[PDB]
Amino acid sequence: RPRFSFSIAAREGKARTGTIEMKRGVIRTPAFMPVGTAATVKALKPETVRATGADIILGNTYHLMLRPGAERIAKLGGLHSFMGWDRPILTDSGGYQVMSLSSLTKQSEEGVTFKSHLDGSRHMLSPERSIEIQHLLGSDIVMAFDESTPYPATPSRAASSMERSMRWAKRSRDAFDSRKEQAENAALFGIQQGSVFENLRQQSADALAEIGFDGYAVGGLAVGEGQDEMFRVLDFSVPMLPDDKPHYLMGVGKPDDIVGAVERGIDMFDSVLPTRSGRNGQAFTWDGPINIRNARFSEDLKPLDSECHCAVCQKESRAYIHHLIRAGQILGAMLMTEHNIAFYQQLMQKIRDSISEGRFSQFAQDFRARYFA
Amino acid sequence: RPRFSFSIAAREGKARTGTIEMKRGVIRTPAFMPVGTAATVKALKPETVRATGADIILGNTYHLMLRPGAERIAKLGGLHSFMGWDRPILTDSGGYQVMSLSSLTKQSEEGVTFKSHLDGSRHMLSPERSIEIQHLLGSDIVMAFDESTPYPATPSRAASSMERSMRWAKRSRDAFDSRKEQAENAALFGIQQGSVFENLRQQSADALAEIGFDGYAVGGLAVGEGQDEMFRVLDFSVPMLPDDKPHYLMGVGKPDDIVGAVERGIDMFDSVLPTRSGRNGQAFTWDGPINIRNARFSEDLKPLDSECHCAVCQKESRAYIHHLIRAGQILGAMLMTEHNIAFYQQLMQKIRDSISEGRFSQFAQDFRARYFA
Ligand SMILES: [Cl-]
Ligand SMILES: [Cl-]
Ligand SMILES: [Cl-]
Ligand SMILES: [Cl-]
Ligand SMILES: [Zn+2]
Ligand SMILES: [Zn+2]
Repeated sequence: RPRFSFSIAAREGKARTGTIEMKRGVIRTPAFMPVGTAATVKALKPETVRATGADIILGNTYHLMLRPGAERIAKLGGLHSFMGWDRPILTDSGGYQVMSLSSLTKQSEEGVTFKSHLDGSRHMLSPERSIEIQHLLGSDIVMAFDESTPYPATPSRAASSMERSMRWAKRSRDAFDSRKEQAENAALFGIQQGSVFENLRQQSADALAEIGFDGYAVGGLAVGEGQDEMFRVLDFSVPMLPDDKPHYLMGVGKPDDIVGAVERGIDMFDSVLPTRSGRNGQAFTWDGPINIRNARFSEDLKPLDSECHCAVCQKESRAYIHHLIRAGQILGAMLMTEHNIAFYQQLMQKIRDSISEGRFSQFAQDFRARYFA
Repeated sequence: RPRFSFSIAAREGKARTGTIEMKRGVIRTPAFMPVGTAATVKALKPETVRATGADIILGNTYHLMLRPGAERIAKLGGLHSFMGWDRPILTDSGGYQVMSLSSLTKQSEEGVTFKSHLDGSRHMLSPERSIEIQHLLGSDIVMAFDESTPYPATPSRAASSMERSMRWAKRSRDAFDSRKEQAENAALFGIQQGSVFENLRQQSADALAEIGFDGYAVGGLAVGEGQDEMFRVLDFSVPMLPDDKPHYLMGVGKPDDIVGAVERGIDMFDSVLPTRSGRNGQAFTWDGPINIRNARFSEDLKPLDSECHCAVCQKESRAYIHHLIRAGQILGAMLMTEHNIAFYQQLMQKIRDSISEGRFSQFAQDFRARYFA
């Protein structure tokens, strides 16, 4: 296989379906990428994650740089060998989780220094160090290091952070290219910033296209703005990105947000929602989410979802899973998580099939009517 | 298959190997029965437990009567259907965990009343109610309800509790026999008591044989007496039991205790040790137990054990499992538990094979030399 080849097989309005071919495997798009390094609640073997239909998983640079450490992972043969997943891995840059999880931070044009939320040890990230860490992990899709823009943001702060992010995108590009092994075997995605401002989104897209990336993420969304606003921003933002490269919506999200984002040209998604939901008792179904802890499920012998093809729905009852989750059993979290991740993959498959067949608009309508009935 | 048929295929000294045929399947003896209802740390699907080699699992009446409740389980089709295990299940009587886990207790000749350690709700167990609950669960091997003897015990208290236990054994026998569906489809085991006193052990064995049971447990051991004393008690106690029925050592235990107990005529074992050990970081190996949390394993790419045939040892490194357990990940507990349960099954298989081949004495010697090297 090639290092990277994105091919669009079919289109419907702004929606696209196709494939990304990489050395470690093919990724079907639109794609959902489950998190493979979720704190505390990692509950599935790699074979199980693959069985749900996932083509690629996401690794968190921030968590991995703290435990077990990036240099250690490299010594042990890289992240694929370490965790036992041989297909593509996308790594985030670490920047977002520094801002959201670390205890103290000092930000500058060079990068950020921070204290671990685990033991208060001191660490550093910069465009160069982030790219280096993602190299040590051996990830297949590397994210450029950017500076987060909180929500809401003033026009001035949105502009400043977008501008810094574009300077950092060039630094990321150069760091990636200067490492032969990484440049020849991995891909690099840039991240569009600009908050809710169309002019800043345009400047960011133009800067990123001038530098040139293998894919383009829409950053700065799913940070509390609400679906209406997120959709409004996607409406103008996605068409600014190169049409012939994948479009990645970071941190999204809920099933309806995914459907609407595909309607607006997005090809790739990640979110902790399905994995985190599991242990907390939330199961996704075609008739909307349910909370399995609710007493109404205590004697319900039906599967979590009536149509779901997953191994959990083939074998396990709502009543048993209700009991396991109530009783604080590890197995309850395992079953909920396997189902939720599988549900998301079945959603993506239905999206892909409907675009290929020219009936995605109808699917989106039918999906919403039932999911929110 | 028959309701119950124990057949001894080979012997070596006091050790025996054979099979128990029951309606739901065959159990190879000597057998280890993993707990299927362990509080909080249940971390394996039934298919995985079966894959380790387990022929039968143990269910805890005390836990199940509190959550989800015995009547509820019966309404949902019985414990096999509820939890998804279609092979034999042995249930304990509930009596031991009442004494060890419940907050307040009132004991009498009729039984025991107690408060749940979960919510202080009031509950009751008696020979009749225990047998009824085990019927509602639908277990295949039902344990008679007895009265626990703490360690150490005075001769008078050991005698009193043994005598009450024998009265309760007759009540258990009669309750079991009076329930047609249970009597025709399940088996009933009696429990020998008498603490460390040979004369009381003899009286207990005689009383149990007069009543007649499908199998005989040696109760009152593994309660803090130490291996030397446990072995001394087994030396005289096991030969008092009917030779042609299975001998079950409740709550044992460590690998060397299991080997020594087989040398003394024991056919069946249960212990939470392998399952509890997992999340706490203890892995059993042929070279003795290790604690995977130890820093020495952080870069160790070898499997937990060099010869273990389990799926964990085929795929996973010590370094990864070390990381998962340190990081508090559910998957770490899953992997440790699968390996430990599989290790125990491989131990039992080696014991069975060695008895069949007349080389169990040699196996026991070789096992100990390596395990304690
Ligand atoms: Cl602001
Ligand atoms: Cl419950
Ligand atoms: Cl006493
Ligand atoms: Cl670690
Ligand atoms: Zn499902
Ligand atoms: Zn193993």
